Amino acid sequence: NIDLPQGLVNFSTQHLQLIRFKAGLNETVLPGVEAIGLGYNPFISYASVNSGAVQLFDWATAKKREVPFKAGYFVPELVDVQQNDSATFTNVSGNTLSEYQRSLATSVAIEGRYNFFSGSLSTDFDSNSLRNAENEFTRIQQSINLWSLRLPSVKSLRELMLPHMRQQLDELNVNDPKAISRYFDRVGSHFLTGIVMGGRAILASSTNKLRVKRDYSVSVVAKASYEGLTGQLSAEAKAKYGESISSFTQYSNTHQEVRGGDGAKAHGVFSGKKEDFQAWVDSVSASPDFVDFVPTIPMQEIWTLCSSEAQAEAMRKHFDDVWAPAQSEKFRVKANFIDQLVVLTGGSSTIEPPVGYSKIEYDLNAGAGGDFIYLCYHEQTWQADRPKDAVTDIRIIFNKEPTPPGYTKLPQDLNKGAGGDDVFLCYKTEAFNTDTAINKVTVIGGNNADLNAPYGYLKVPGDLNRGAGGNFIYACTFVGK
Ligand SMILES: [Mg+2]
Repeated sequence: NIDLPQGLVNFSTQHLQLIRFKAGLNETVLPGVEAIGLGYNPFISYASVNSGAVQLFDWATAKKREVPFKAGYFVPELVDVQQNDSATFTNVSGNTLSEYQRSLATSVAIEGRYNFFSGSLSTDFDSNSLRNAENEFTRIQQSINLWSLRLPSVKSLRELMLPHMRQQLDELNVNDPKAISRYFDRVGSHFLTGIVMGGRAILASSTNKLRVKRDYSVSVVAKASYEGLTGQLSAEAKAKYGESISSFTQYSNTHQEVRGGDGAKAHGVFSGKKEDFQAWVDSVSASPDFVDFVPTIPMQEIWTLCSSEAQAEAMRKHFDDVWAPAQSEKFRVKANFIDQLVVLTGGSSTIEPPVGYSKIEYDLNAGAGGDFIYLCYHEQTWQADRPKDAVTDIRIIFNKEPTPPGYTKLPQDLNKGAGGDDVFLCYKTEAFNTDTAINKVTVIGGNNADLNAPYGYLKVPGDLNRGAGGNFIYACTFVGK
């Protein structure tokens, strides 16, 4: 029997009817033509029209041809239309946030080493989850495809442009870096060329990779959980994946999104009785929306519509050197790290350290008598200024060994008054480095000297009950990497 993650559906509608009205498109023009040729900022969202969006092309007056599979509807002759009446998955995952960002950015064919769909991070996932180095990330999208539209990058495209949009591009003052930035901000660095109309259901999840069942990959487990929530798991998938799904829900935070179809049936797609999902699916036909990309040609660079080589190269250069790095930097998010440790001592387990500090919940005199003692950490957020120093190493010293150079030494005795050796935690900090900064510290205890380290952690040598009895006790560290 299976625990499924609970949430509220976020239903999105795009503004397509209003975009069509603005373009003056006839109702015989296939749904989706209004989105082809839209100026696009590829940083903001995954396969969403930004409310900004300006059409470059005059599809109202362009020559049309009938859609063969949909009698009575028309598409510009230049636009290829492919029927695709199917349900497919567009799944992205990463073992780390940066790996998830790469995997998102490269889920479609867009050139440049940037955080391309990372504006989605602020709604797909939550702040604390994004910055927890214990977490991996999945985005499961089931697309309810009806058709796709493709605009091939043909030499005749400038001619199809709205005259005012063509003039605006041609008169861009490309000696002025601020004008080029503004043009990218207000019309786009790209334009849409390969879009899928229909519906989508999305489950975006942050999962504790150090605690979830590892029989299967998080992508597989996340997809099985999605299928659970929508009533689409077979009896065999339930038997095989049920335990994994339960673990997933115990160790994940999930976000539910629906687009396309009837908004009144959207809440309910994740109920999951199959009939509830299916009633939403069956509504997609009557209200398609832009939901996914044609992966091979999602969009073209806007300077391909420049008349001249000189203007195109000034715009490409500005993109790579100024505008895109500025955009991509708004989504550079690194995990919280530890920058300071204190020790707390007291007469019970409910003692609390001072305000910035959280207890590792293991009495460092466990089984040995004496005070309740807790190692406590301060979590620091990463900021591209400076940032600050990360704890990179912990070293336990005993009795009268000298503080190693230059470690800080916490002067409280991790054996007080349980007897035994005098035990002292030391640590060093260095300039923040992703390869080095300790994200998490824990403490383990056991009845034998050589304990199992928590998955992903390293044990710090030095028993924190050394010379007393009780348990063997070690600090352990985790570097997300
Ligand atoms: Mg102790």
